[PDB]
Amino acid sequence: MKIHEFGLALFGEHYSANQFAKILINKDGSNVDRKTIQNWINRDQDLNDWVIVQLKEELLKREVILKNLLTNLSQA
Amino acid sequence: MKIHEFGLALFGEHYSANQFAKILINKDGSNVDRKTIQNWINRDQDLNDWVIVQLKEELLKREVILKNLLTNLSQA
Repeated sequence: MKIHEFGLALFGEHYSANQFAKILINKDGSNVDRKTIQNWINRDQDLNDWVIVQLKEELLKREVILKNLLTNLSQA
Repeated sequence: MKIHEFGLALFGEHYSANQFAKILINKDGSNVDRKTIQNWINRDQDLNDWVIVQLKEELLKREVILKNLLTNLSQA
């Protein structure tokens, strides 16, 4: 898996490595570095399981928030 | 209506005005300028109807992208 499809869903077409840096956590609790994520983009790397799990939690959290908004704004 | 919930749904906790400048267009088809959106965020302005619709577009397209990626990641 690549980060690209995650970036479209969490941040849109123009997602940055910096945008992932504010939500990505290392196993020991440190922030994941913007330059590490840039390397993922630059080398089009497959992601490790820890990051996929971390990103998959964000997607399920965002789906809840997005669904509440869509409900509150239905039928303009 | 305020942009804050839209920023949460579209870009998360650390959303910026520039992320909006890249998806918002003026009626004539020109881009919306970062400093107008900075004013909306900074002073918590009420949103205009033309803006609300464009953001509603964004929410609805994202659900489709986001719900689909989740079906490709179901049951780890």
